[PDB]
Amino acid sequence: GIVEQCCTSICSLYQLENYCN
Amino acid sequence: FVNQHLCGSHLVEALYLVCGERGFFYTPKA
Repeated sequence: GIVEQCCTSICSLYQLENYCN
Repeated sequence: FVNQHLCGSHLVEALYLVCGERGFFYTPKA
């Protein structure tokens, strides 16, 4: 999930926008 | 501000800035 991609590992603008409505 | 380790309120804050008026969904257990 988002925690695995952005918290435990370095986040990115690409991944963050995957969770926008 | 997006290219780092983002956890908890720091992560929700990032989603807020990035997604804007579109809004977002935060699912830490999914």
